Parts: sequence; structure tokens; C-alpha cells
Amino acid sequence: DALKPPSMYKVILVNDDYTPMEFVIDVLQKFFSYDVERATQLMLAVHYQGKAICGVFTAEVAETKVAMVNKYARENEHPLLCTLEKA
Amino acid sequence: MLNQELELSLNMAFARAREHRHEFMTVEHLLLALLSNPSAREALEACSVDLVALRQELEAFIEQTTPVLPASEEERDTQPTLSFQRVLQRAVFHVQSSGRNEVTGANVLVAIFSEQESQAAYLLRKHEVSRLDVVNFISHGT
Ligand SMILES: [Zn+2]
Repeated sequence: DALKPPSMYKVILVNDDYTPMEFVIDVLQKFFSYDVERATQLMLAVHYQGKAICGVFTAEVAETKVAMVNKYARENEHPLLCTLEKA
Repeated sequence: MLNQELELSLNMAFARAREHRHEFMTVEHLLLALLSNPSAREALEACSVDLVALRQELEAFIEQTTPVLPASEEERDTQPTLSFQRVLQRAVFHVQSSGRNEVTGANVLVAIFSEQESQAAYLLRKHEVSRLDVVNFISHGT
């Protein structure tokens, strides 16, 4: 037999044409604890690269952060999409 | 109904997590708390698990991987992970699906095995405990 630890996951913010830059920064500060400056740099990366990694967490934590972000986007009526993928 | 000892375990796990300012109460906090829940503890001893080593592996993983809320942030507090919620719901489901109602720490332990990407399930299998090991113990004793 062979057994490995579950893997770590990248949590990603995807770009869209409707979500205001201000909300993206809000999400980065509120859910990932970035200061305004780093938050702003990540927001631009999402804008130019089309996506950006907000953090790397265990599978369990990553899944929860993703659901929290998507619920907050939904409540504020923005199609901001948060996703995860194996680190 | 979650029995009294299980409920004591859950509320203290949650209080401990809040005191450490953790953003999340995880399935690992849950397993760590079950180490001293009579029902789950008995099952684990019956599987010859080194509870000292498991406790340590759980505590290390928890403090190293659980984000801490900023001393600043007082508008949001400790939340259970989705995985944690599924485990409690699965434990209730397993018990009800057998026609019973009392949920013990051992039923919660059984449900942890279904969170395959959890560190908790990993650690349990690392200590050679299978879901069926716990179910046999619950059904047939040592
Ligand atoms: Zn802690």
C-alpha cells in the first residue's frame, strides 16, 4: 500500500467585466488579509493576467475561503468568481 | 441528538479555536477534541492508537496551517469549515439511517473518514485505523 497527505490548494480570483476594482480590493482585504497596497497589486494582476493567486491553503481551508468569497460576491450582486486548484 | 459528551467536546473545541483567534474551526480541531471524548477515545484505544503522537501531529498541523484573524478584524469571527459541517451532518445521517437518534463522538469519528482530503482522515489512516475498524468496535466492542 501507499498513502500521501492531502495536497495544498491555490485560491484564485478570476477577472470579469462587471466587478468594480474597488470590490476586488475589498474581497482581498476582507478575506485574505492583504493591506491596501498588496490588495491593489493583486487586483491589477487579475485585470491584466485574467487571474491571480490570492493564497495557498490546505484543501479544507481553500474550499471554505472559496465559498465565502463567492457568497459575498453573490450577496453584493457581482459575478466575481473565486476558484481553487491543486498547488 | 448529539449526546451531551459530544456536545461538550464540540463547544470546547470551538471555544479553544476562538481563543486562539483562528479563522476556522477545522476537522482537525474536531479530531483533536475527540481524543478526549470518551466514546471516540475508547474506539481509538481499541485500535491501539498512540494518542500522544496523534495529539501532537494534530496540534502541529493546526497551528501551522490554520489562518489567524487579524487583531484588527473584529467584524468576522471563527467559522467552521465546510468539511467540518459535512462531518457533523454525515454523523447524524449515519445514525438516523440506522434508525437511531443518539449521536456519539464515535459516530463523528466514523464520519471523518469520508472527508478524504482532510488532514484528519489522513492521520487516522496513517495510524492504521479504517472506517470499518471504528464501525466494528461500535457494533461489537473489543
Ligand atoms: Zn489553536
